[PDB]
Amino acid sequence: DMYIERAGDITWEKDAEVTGNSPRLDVALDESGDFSLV
Amino acid sequence: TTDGVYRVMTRSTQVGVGVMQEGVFHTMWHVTKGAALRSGEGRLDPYWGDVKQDLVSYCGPWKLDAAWDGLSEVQLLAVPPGERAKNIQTLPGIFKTKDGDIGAVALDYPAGTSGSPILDKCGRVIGLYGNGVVIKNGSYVSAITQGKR
Amino acid sequence: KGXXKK
Repeated sequence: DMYIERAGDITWEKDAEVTGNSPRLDVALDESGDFSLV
Repeated sequence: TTDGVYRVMTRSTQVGVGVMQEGVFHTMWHVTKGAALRSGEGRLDPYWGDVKQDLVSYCGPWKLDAAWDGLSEVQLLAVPPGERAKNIQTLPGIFKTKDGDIGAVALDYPAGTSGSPILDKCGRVIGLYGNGVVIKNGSYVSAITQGKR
Repeated sequence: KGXXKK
């Protein structure tokens, strides 16, 4: 009932915008697949 | 059929994204819940999946095996609902867990971007975007979620 | 995010 449609090629882009920080976070993963912060 | 990145639609609305590689379609469990998918006139059936990892593969076992090297910047190939695919480069942080460190990207895209691939400099898929945490200010950080080949 | 953390 869901369907898939192509969206692009998988390639690295040389021009790409660079953003976001690089946090080091203490985390737990439960059996339901949910991450949480410790 | 062709290798590439694909939108996952419900007939219509984009609820996620996935990667076709080596004849196998890879997405996150929370996108499809393991339901069958249509590709043209064909049907894709789930082959492998794991709720705790939040991953599912169709038509074969998980094929993506590249790993973040812990040092280099990566690119999220974000495929947001209603928008063209776009590459965003970032230096991952890490989720420190009792079972090891997992690279994590501090990039915030909508729910239906779930399953978008994260790439190394060689263009290999090192994981999928969209299983993460919300920090105190509301910001999102996604694990770089990778399966076992 | 936005279905929570997903």
